Amino acid sequence: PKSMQCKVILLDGSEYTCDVEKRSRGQVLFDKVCEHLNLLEKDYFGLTYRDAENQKNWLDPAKEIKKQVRSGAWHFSFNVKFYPPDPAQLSEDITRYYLCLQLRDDIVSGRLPCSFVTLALLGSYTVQSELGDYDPDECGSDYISEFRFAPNHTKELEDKVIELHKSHRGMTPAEAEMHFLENAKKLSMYGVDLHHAKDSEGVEIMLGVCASGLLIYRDRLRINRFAWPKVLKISYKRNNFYIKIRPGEFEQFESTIGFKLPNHRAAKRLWKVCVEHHTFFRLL
Ligand SMILES: CC(=O)Nc1ccccc1O
Repeated sequence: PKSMQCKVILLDGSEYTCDVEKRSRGQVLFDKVCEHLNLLEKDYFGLTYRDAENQKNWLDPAKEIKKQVRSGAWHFSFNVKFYPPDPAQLSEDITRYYLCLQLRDDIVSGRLPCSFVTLALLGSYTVQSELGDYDPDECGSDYISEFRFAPNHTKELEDKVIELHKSHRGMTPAEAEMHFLENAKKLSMYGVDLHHAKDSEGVEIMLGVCASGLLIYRDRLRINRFAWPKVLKISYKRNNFYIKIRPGEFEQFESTIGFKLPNHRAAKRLWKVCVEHHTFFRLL
């Protein structure tokens, strides 16, 4: 029974290596990673791989790994797939811990924009969780943390993390992680998966996929939001992605909004992430 080596980048940046039979479905590898992580609330998470075009794809747990990675290396990342709108309702602290690690990467990467004060507050909770109570011994007037807090670090930000860290004395790691999440969950791009697209007129837009629904980021002055309930049907054809928006009370017919994606694979990927979010956040 021939087995393939799998390498998984974990949310703390470490590498997990295991073997699965070469015809294994994605669920097999995911179960091994989740067991390694002592993770029970697995429904929020998944594995990503980089395709032949170098795009992030979700590993479908129901299909063969080899029919997804195809010509590519069996190299994966462990990631949050469905960001819970209310992390306080997760049953386990260890779930909230992995969600914090993902969000720290979302922030450092610039995928999750954040004001100066929120960067410092989030950073202060991470430090409290990771190091415990503020200690002046490790912190002189010139201190710079090993922790990555932001896409661009400044001495002012490092100072503000320390000032807020001082206020968290006696906070336990679970407590600091919960505070981190109560702040992060409110950010306007929390849990938003962004896709480049063009509207029916050829104007460059971004489509965002999240728990609440679909966002079309057009102008800055113009952001259209379609709650999942308002979305009747999702479809793709060639390079195009279509949503069917319900009739408002007393209107005879649904409206169709069409988008042009860069290529057919980008359209299918957007379609699948929308279907999965629609299903997940219809049940939650
Ligand atoms: C942006 C926001 O706060 N909520 C939201 C997002 C997408 C669709 C409908 C919505 O209500």
